Amino acid sequence: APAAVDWRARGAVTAVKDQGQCGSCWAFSAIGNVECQWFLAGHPLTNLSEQMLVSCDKTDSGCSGGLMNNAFEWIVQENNGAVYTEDSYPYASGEGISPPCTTSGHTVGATITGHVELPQDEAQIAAWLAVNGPVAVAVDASSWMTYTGGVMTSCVSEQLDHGVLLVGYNDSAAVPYWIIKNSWTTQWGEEGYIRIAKGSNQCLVKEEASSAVVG
Ligand SMILES: *CC(=O)[C@H](C)NC(=O)[C@H](CCCNC(N)N)NC(=O)OCc1ccccc1
Repeated sequence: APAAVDWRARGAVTAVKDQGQCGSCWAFSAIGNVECQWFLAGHPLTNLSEQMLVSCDKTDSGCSGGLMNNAFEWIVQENNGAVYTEDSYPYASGEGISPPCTTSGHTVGATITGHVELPQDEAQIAAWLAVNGPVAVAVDASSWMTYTGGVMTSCVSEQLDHGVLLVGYNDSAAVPYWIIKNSWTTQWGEEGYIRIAKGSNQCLVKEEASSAVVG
């Protein structure tokens, strides 16, 4: 809070998951952010369900993509603020199809009351993150299929196409960076994670930053 913050070292982040063939990155970003926010509201870290959004959120488009802000407003406005546990509504997409929504046989693992959209400014996004926790962001991920590790320092920044989770930053590094949780298993990047240079809107990281609010 300045200097460096890694929310992984504060027990606030669940393991890296796998979206597979589904275009559900939006749901991973939105849920990942909720999981962290719920913990930080003084609740035990619980794995929550992306499948609930992919199959039940009809404000977005399942395996064809969607937006984290729409998912946040669907939870509040349509699902009474409920977020089911991953355990009671396990990921069933992956082959690239979303089975139909089942409205019962699930347990509420978390509830949100709304969401805030953060300024398009990295210094301000970092200020909020430092105190309030992980933020969901949209990024141009064009370069990311060849990311093997290290802090990227140069990234194609032409079109926002992927949703991810910002879990920290370190401005004490030789090149300050952001640390991002991705959803392409642990086999990609630094054990599922990516580090990009902070301060130059790499991969357009400041353009659509938002977060769920609990309580
Ligand atoms: C990461 C993915 O899995 C896929 C296939 N794409 C999406 O989820 C993108 C991510 C966000 C990209 N661009 C932004 N400006 N945020 N979503 C997408 O393009 O969603 C579109 C959409 C819009 C309105 C209603 C339904 C769907």
